[PDB]
Amino acid sequence: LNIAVMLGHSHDVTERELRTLWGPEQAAGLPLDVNVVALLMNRTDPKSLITHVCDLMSGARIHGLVFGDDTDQEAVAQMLDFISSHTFVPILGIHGGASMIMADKDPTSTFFQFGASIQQQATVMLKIMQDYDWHVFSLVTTIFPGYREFISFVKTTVDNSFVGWDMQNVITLDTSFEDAKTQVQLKKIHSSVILLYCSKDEAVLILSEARSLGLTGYDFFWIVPSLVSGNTELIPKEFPSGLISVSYDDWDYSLEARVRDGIGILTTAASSMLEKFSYIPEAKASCYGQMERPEVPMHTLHPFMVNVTWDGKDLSFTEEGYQVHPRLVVIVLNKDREWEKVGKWENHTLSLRHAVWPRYKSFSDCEPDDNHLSIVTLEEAPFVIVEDIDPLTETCVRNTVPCRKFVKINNSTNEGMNVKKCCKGFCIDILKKLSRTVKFTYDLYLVTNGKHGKKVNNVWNG
Amino acid sequence: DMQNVITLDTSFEDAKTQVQLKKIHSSVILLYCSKDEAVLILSEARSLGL
Amino acid sequence: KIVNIGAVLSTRKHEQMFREAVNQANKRHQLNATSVTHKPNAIQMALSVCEDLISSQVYAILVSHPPTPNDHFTPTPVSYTAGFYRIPVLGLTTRMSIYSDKSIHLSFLRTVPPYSHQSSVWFEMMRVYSWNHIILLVSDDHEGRAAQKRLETLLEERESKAEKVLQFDPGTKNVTALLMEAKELEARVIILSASEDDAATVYRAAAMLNMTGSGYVWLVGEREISGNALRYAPDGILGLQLINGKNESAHISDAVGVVAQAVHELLEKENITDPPRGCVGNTNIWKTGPLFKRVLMSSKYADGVTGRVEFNEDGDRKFANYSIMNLQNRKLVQVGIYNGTHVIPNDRKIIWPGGETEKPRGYQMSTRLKIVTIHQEPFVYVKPTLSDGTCKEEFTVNGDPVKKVICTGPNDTSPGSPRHTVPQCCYGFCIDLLIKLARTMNFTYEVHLVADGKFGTQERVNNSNKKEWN
Ligand SMILES: *[C@@H]1O[C@H](CO)[C@@H](O)[C@H](O)[C@H]1NC(C)=O
Ligand SMILES: *[C@@H]1O[C@H](CO)[C@@H](O)[C@H](O)[C@H]1NC(C)=O
Ligand SMILES: *[C@@H]1O[C@H](CO)[C@@H](O)[C@H](O)[C@H]1NC(C)=O
Ligand SMILES: *[C@@H]1O[C@H](CO)[C@@H](O)[C@H](O)[C@H]1NC(C)=O
Ligand SMILES: *[C@@H]1O[C@H](CO)[C@@H](O)[C@H](O)[C@H]1NC(C)=O
Ligand SMILES: *[C@@H]1O[C@H](CO)[C@@H](O)[C@H](O)[C@H]1NC(C)=O
Ligand SMILES: *[C@@H]1O[C@H](CO)[C@@H](O)[C@H](O)[C@H]1NC(C)=O
Ligand SMILES: *[C@@H]1O[C@H](CO)[C@@H](O)[C@H](O)[C@H]1NC(C)=O
Ligand SMILES: *[C@@H]1O[C@H](CO)[C@@H](O)[C@H](O)[C@H]1NC(C)=O
Ligand SMILES: *[C@@H]1O[C@H](CO)[C@@H](O)[C@H](O)[C@H]1NC(C)=O
Repeated sequence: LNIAVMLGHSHDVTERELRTLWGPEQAAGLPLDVNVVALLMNRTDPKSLITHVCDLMSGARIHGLVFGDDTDQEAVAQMLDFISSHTFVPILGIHGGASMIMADKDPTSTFFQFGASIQQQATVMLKIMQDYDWHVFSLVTTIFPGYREFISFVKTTVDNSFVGWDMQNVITLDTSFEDAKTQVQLKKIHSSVILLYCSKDEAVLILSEARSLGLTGYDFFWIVPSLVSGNTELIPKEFPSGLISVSYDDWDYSLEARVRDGIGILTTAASSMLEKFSYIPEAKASCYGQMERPEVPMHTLHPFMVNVTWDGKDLSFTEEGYQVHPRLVVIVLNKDREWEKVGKWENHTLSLRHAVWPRYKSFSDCEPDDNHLSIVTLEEAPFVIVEDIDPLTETCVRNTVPCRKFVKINNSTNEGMNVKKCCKGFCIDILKKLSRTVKFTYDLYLVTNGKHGKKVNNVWNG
Repeated sequence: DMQNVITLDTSFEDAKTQVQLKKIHSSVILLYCSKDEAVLILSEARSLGL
Repeated sequence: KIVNIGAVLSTRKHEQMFREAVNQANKRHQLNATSVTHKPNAIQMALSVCEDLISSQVYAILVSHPPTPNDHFTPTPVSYTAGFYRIPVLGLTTRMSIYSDKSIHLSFLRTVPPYSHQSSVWFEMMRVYSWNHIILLVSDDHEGRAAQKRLETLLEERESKAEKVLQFDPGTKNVTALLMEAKELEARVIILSASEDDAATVYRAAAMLNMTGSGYVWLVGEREISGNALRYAPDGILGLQLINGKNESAHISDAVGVVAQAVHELLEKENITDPPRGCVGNTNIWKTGPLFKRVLMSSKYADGVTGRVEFNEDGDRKFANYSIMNLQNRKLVQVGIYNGTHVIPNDRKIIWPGGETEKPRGYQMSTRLKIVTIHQEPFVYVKPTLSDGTCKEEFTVNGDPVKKVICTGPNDTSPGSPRHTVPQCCYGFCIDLLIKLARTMNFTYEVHLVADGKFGTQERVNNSNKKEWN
């Protein structure tokens, strides 16, 4: 019946009064009427945050809380988790630091976040690799909290996939900037895709050493987690161009949407609890109640949180505590050195924007591509025949080649989408053999403007 | 079968020399260098797996 | 030249002892000290910590487990508040593995090994005693998960894997359904990892199932032999204990010496920023905090009371002395001492459960060999049996009898049917070969068909990318 929404009023200038007016007055006709108490925090100091949350728990008897700050500090999530565990109030961090997800939360705690766990980042990484036929890669990690979990999850997903990846050496830099074992370990990377996993500060040194070693170029693609691109406004000079990364959606689905989704989630959970339990939950009298030991005789809100539907989208939460359907937009360091979206995580699909890799150029001193070629083809004769990707292990499996066509969207719509297909045949085998012998790389694509070719009005076609 | 001939004028600690020396997939190498440069080339190759 | 330090202790007497110890450390080689006792309310306790130590601009917080036996009572609020400013806290007598995850606790160095590190000791006990097939009972907590992960990642190096890993739920009083599964295994050595109550429950459940008899060996963690478990533990438990693990005094002295050494090393370095004077109104990471934590995690203190104090990468003490303990006549008895990468036994006798004085290998040969078999025409005929219980007795053309087996399979071959595990009679080529093998291989076969009725390929799991065998 009472929902508290707390911001840091730093990245939210207009939301000082906009949060108060934006409520579920017309969003939905929920069976329980809730009032939104909007607060702005000058600073997210630990003692100050403790006092503010305790006052909000005492005054107005809030049944929940939505927290989002502009601080990049990661301890805010921990503090929020601890407060939720002790005070017994559901707390969600919509933006900033609270966004970051802790590996393990206390079982008593009822803390939920909108971020994406490292498992989801790894799985979208592997989806990116699958959608671009990057089946050879060399995972490398530094000594950072959570590296073991990331490595184990990557190895397990490698071992339990029908795609069949050639996962090579998995290097662990025991000491950054050592330049004794790091160099000899990195020199073994003959692959074309590298899953760097390091801190923002250590990744700069790692990438600089890689450039000073020959691991940066056209044939090398670095896929990188969000924690290395946490601040998209600070791009170090050592970051190579066209470096793939996966993060949350900074651009779309902002505050005006994050806080709406959080309030809707809390209201739906409360409605589900009311449907299951006739009595409404009662907030704790005070956090400073050392003398009286409290409890939760009524069932907590995790089950309600799980099966939650709001405004069409399914904002459910996993049993562990991660969002079932995160945003997880894929970004790439553009040639102008500015992160840009090249795919937004879908329901359960990559939904990549570039059907054919852009082949982004790294630092301006790199050589031009004298081996990569673009080849045009017609899928009419039995020498070149197209075929859809196989259902199991969706890819070009045995003798086919990635082969993109330009299919017009709908029938009358002028929009055209580059779909990736697997085209094979006699000429495709000739091309494969030629590539093997002449030692070049190709980017096959079918022609759209007509047949093999005819001189029309002194302009060549096909 | 003679292939992947390599000639490096970019020294030994640079990146061009590393990327060019990585191309040697053969098991036999016909090195030709000065005595002073040979030790550096062999040290770079040892730190690379050749 | 004042360098402050903070500490949260269990009682005022320990606070006075800590003040005396820090004074002795200062006299050995300009350094202040403050203390504050624990508080019941975690939120109020953290607020007091924040407003007392942080207002005094401490450099490190010595935190120790309280007298009351409550998990995560002392460290979690102090650890969170200090890690907000990246102030490195020093745990003293908290062995929970949740603090070994630096992702949650950004700065937490402790002078005792976690409960998960006991996994390594198990490997040593498996090395000298030549045990390779083990079963592992683990609770569904972060402690049990961490212990399992450490044991698995240390056993995979030796190209060995646990026979079975059985999970728990933190509070269930009925685990016999899982001990039933534990029965039908060749491995007869159990490695427990659970709390005192869960250890008592599993002891009570295993006592009624005769898992405490001869031929069984139990390896049990430090906290699963103390308290109620010690009352219910069967004779022959190979438990572990820490040397001066509960001794708060030695840990306090060793930790204050290490912190003094680290401070002396740090102040000799380049420009160092003071810790924030006030907890309130400050939201900046102490820039020299990570550097101080790094120098703490690498400082070696070989003159400590509890031996050399070296921290590993995770930020926990390494090379700690573990004392083995065998339960004899409901009384723990010292057996051996493990220091690091080596376990040393003594002249004291080791009586395993059941009173055996040998080194019982837990690899029951069983020789049951439950056998599956698909119904194939020329190899394995399958036919319904008679009402008398056994199938009829056919004969070959040469007058020899035909060997038959009591096949246990599903009658309804139609897909999407309520399969009934009824005993048919199956016989034929493969059955004759099985009879020959059993006669020569000492087999005691229990032939039974497959519910699927298929030879089985690698089929993708429904709505997933994982391979599966049917
Ligand atoms: C709960 O889940 C069921 C199916 O699992 C679904 O039909 C129902 O709509 C869900 N309830 C809410 C409130 O979304
Ligand atoms: C969304 O995903 C769910 C679960 O994977 C699936 O059942 C549903 O059909 C999907 N819907 C669309 C439109 O893709
Ligand atoms: C040393 O710390 C104590 C707190 O126990 C404080 O009262 C005292 O002022 C400090 N010493 C100085 C001279 O700052
Ligand atoms: C629960 O315990 C009873 C007696 O202790 C036992 O008979 C029963 O089998 C147990 N439940 C299961 C699922 O094993
Ligand atoms: C356990 O052993 C006792 C005595 O040896 C016996 O009476 C009992 O039947 C046994 N139970 C099982 C399940 O083997
Ligand atoms: C163990 O504790 C006792 C009293 O608590 C103390 O006298 C003794 O010195 C401690 N052990 C060591 C090695 O310091
Ligand atoms: C462990 O104990 C042995 C003898 O009991 C001793 O020599 C060694 O120094 C001790 N090590 C530590 C770290 O306490
Ligand atoms: C201590 O560990 C060493 C190896 O580090 C080992 O050789 C020795 O047996 C151990 N000493 C004792 C008896 O604790
Ligand atoms: C198979 O046959 C037996 C006896 O002929 C019958 O009792 C049984 O129900 C049958 N199986 C099924 C699944 O009905
Ligand atoms: C194994 O077979 C031999 C036959 O040589 C027999 O003497 C022995 O009793 C058998 N053992 C078992 C356990 O069946």
